[PDB]
Formats: sequence, structure tokens, C-alpha cells
Amino acid sequence: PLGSRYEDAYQYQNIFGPLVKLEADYDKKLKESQTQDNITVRWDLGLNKKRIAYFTLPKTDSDMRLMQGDEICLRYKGDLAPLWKGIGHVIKVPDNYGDEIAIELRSSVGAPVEVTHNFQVDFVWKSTSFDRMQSALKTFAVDETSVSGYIYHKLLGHEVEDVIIKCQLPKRFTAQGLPDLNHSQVYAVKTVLQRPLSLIQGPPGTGKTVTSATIVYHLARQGNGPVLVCAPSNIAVDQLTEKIHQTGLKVVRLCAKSREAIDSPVSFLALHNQIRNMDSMPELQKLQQLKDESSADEKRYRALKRTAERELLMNADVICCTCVGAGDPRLAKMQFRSILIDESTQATEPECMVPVVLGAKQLILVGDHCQLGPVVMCKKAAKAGLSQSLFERLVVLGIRPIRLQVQYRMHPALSAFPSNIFYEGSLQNGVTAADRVKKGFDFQWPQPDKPMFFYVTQGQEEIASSGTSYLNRTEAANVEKITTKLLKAGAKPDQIGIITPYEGQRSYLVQYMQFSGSLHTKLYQEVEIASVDAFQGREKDFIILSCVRANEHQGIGFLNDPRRLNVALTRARYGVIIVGNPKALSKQPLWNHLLNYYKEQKVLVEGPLNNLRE
Ligand SMILES: Nc1ncnc2c1ncn2[C@@H]1O[C@H](COP(=O)(O)OP(=O)(O)NP(=O)(O)O)[C@@H](O)[C@H]1O
Ligand SMILES: [Mg+2]
Repeated sequence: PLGSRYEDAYQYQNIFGPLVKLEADYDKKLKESQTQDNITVRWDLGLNKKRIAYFTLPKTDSDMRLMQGDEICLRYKGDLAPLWKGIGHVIKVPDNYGDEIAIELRSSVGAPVEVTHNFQVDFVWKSTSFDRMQSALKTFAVDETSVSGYIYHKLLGHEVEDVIIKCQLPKRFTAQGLPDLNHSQVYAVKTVLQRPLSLIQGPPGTGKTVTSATIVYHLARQGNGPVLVCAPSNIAVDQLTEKIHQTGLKVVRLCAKSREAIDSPVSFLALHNQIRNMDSMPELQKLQQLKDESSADEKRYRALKRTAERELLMNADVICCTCVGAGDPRLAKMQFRSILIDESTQATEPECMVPVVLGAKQLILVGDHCQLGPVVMCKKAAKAGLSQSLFERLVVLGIRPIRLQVQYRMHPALSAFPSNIFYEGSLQNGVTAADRVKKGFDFQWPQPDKPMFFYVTQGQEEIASSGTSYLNRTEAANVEKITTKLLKAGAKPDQIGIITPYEGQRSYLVQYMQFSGSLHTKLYQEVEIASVDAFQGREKDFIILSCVRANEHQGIGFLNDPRRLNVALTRARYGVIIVGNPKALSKQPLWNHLLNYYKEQKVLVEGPLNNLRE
């Protein structure tokens, strides 16, 4: 793809720097060309004494997904002129609680509360993440202690005499609150602790994230400073934060300042939440109550929060953050001896380099290049080398990943197809059918010993009322019938996921399951519905795919990307149900194999209380 060898870090910066600038300009253009205007706001001083405007935008399934934290710029327009400008940040996006975007605006005064149409939602571009990428390339080139010198040479592809990191290993490598390790995982931990640089590779469910949590536990039990743990996406970092919390380490989850409205299983571990509960600093406590219920108290509250952050950050055992989030100014002046990056194959190399240059002497990279890769909008940058992850470049350089092969997530039948198509049948099972026979679940499949079937459903795929996305109302109905059948059978709502490629299908499934659901509306609200991105590195007991397209033209998500389908088929533990049109999905070498294998196992069925289909 691109020459993996480099003379020095100056030359490295000169290659990657322009690539990053190419990506920064491209999606600056794209963001500023995504303006809506015919929208109607919904003003109200939200119960936390801060103005929170609501609005609905046309359903568009893009790759630049509007996330919680993005800066948005309102604009009152039309004939009736308190015409002004107002800036805020996204406190909520389309989800299970209705498909309405909320923002929490900074200032609350000049904004007219005349809830009146003809506004203009502009997506404010931030160079933040690209600035951090460029800054990290500069630190690699200029800062002598950015990396250990061994790692400096190994990252540039130089020939280096091997170094053995000396340390007192533990007697036993399994960590307390995590699963008992394999021989392969025990080997991975033992080997990793004594190498300055290591890659860990492995198919879905093979304990990469658990093994990473275990490694971070032992690195923390050394006398060093805080271990830095990263992943490219917020979802993957939450997965890792949770496993590390289970070992009993003092964890701090750093996130961007605007993403404090997020709620995950370990949201309480976040820095902004830990600071609210500072029992050692009652005075920022007094000021925090003040902002809820001035100008001088603002600069004092600001510096008081800066002090509390420094205290928890410098005194933590582990700091979990996004790769890009490692370049956060609050982590400036800090250095990290040990650094691990889960899901490293999902990041571009400059993004992945943001944490690395903060003093790395021991570096662990965990990945799977058959799962989600980097997202590069600009095709020119991608072709010029930005699409290759750090992990993958080191593999070309000859470092051999420690490999995990035994999965413990899925049922043998579920892992059968993904292994043969994506991993050459080299993904095997450390769990059997007896282990994945859901306890307290009276449901019988169209073929026992095989918790899976492709439900056939031809239907009118149409466009979304507002937007460019697609949906399939006939399938949606069938997906609620499957969801209702699983819930009555014993399955808990929070252990069912529904993956679908399109935004129009997601939005429709949320409203339709709640309104027209047989059971309580609160139960369908508890069932997650999203694209594969939402389930990155995660697992549910049951998954339901909803392939929307019943037409001729290309798809987008798991319809035409091998990476995304693999991830879609490897989230389930106890069973998976795919819903879609066999004919429409057939025009795709990957999906035509799926339909063949399912027909051979006598699970290509149709019509409630079902039987085989041709
Ligand atoms: N040695 C083990 N023994 C028993 N169960 C295990 C073991 N390792 C992992 N598991 C199970 O697998 C789950 C953790 O899988 P995980 O560490 O997230 O795999 P992963 O490689 O990160 N999957 P992915 O992120 O999709 O590539 C846990 O719920 C465990 O029950
Ligand atoms: Mg994972």
C-alpha cells in the first residue's frame, strides 16, 4: 500500500502529515455542505436551568454520523426578525426515545423562545481531532522522549536488536474478576509483559478485550504511573473500561467535554462524573450547585475543575480514552510508560499515534483486520496510504501477532459461517451447545441444535418521507413479530439487539415496536436498534439482522462490506435471526454464500410456524 520503512520521524511526519490535512479539508467541506433550514425548533429552559432546543432532521444514513457532543449553530430566519445566531452542542441524537436531536446551547439570553419554523441548523466543523493527529506527528519527530528509542526504531521499520523488558511476572496470569485464561491467552499475557512492543490478533469472541484488560491489570500492579488504554471508538473504549473495572483498578474514563450527557454501563467512571462527587474538594462542590440553580465564579469554577482533573488523572491506575481523546489538553504534560490500544485495526495510523507519542516504552496493539477498519472519507488520502492502520503496517514489517483462536461468545452453529468465509475455518469453539442453551427460554427453532434461521420476507422497499435513507415496512413488522416471540419465550429485552444498515429502518423500527407492539412499550424501548457500529466489540444473547434492500442496487452497511457483515454475524451468543429478501441480497457473492449455507442446514424458512423455502 505504502512504504512501511522510514529514515527518521521527520520523514514519517512529511508522509502522514499531508494525508491528515487532505482528510481534514475534505470533511470540513462535507460538514459545511450539510445545512438544513426548513426545520422547526422546540425551545424550553430544560429542567437543569439551561436552554435546550429540539429539532428533527431528514433521515440520512451517512458515515459522518451526527454524534452527541458535536457543535451545532442555530439561526433564526424568515419574515419576523429577532434574527440572530446561537451556538450549542448535541445532548441527544435519534434513538430508542424518539428520533429527535436535542442541543444544549452555551448562552441562554438572546435566543428568542418564539418556537417558529424557517431556522437554519448548521453543523459547526471542529479541526480538533486533526490538530491532535498533526501535533502527534510533530511530537514524534521533535520530542526525544516521545517514545523509547527501541520503539522509535521498530515503528520506523529499522533493524533493531531485540530488547527484553525486565519485570517481576505474577505467579498466575489470570486476573481476579475476569474469566480464567486459556493457555493461548496466558501465553499472550506472559509474552506481552516482557516485550516492549506486541500485537495481539484474533477472530470475534476470542477474548482479545478480556486479555487486554488482564494485561492492563498486571502493568498497573507494577510500580509505574497510570497505564494508558485506548481504542478508536467510544463504544470499544467502554467495553474495555468495564473489563478493567472488574479487576478492581482505579479507573478514569476521559471523554471530550461535550460528551458528558452520554450514558454507558461505566458512565459513573467518567471524569466529569467523578469530579461532581469530589468529597476532598468541597468548594467546587458549592460552585457546581451554583451553575445548576456568575462571571467571576466562572473563572474560579473553571480552574477548580482543572485542579480536580489533574488529581484524579495523575493518581489513577488506568486512564481509558479514545485514541484521538488521548491528545486532550488535560492529558498534556503527562507521560505514559505502558500503552495498550484495543481495536487498533479500526484506526488510521496518525489517529493511533496520538497516544503512542506520550512516552511509550511498552506498547500493545490488539486488532482484527476482518472486523471494522478505518473510516476515510477522502478517497485520495485513502489511496495515498491513510487507509492502513498502524497494526497492519507493523504486520507488513514482519512483527508476528500473538494469536487467539478459541472463541467463548457464540454457539458452534453461529460461529460456523463467519469462520469459514472470513478466517479459513481457523476460528474454533471453547464453548458447546450445552453451554449456550439459554436457561429459562422456552423457544423452539425451525431446527434444534442450530439457533438460527433466515426468515424470508419480500416487501416494498421505499425511500424515507424526509431524507435520502431507505426502509422496509413489511420487514419491520416481521422484525417486531420475532422480537415479541423472543420476549414471551423468556428472553430479556436488554439481551436482544437489532442490526440494520439504514437509518430509515432504524427510526421506523423504534416507533413501530413501541406503538404497535403486543407487550409493554417500555420493553421494546429497552431493545437496542442501530447499525453494526453500535455493537462494535460487544455481545447480546440474541441478534436480529434486518437487511432492508429488496431492490437491485447496492447496499451500504453489512450489505456490501465484508468487515461489517462479519461483525454483524458475530455479536450473538445464544442465537441469531436474519430477516430480508433472498432474491435482492443474492446479487452479492458474500450474501449468496450466506443463503446457500442456511438452505443446506434447513434453516431458510418462511411464514409464522415455519418451513423450508426454495
Ligand atoms: N478464557 C475464557 N474462558 C471463558 N470465557 C471467556 C474466555 N475469554 C473470553 N471469554 C468470554 O468471552 C466474552 C469476552 O469476549 P471478548 O474479550 O470481548 O472477545 P473479543 O476478542 O474482544 N471480541 P471482538 O471485540 O468482537 O473481536 C466474555 O463474556 C467471556 O465470558
Ligand atoms: Mg473487543
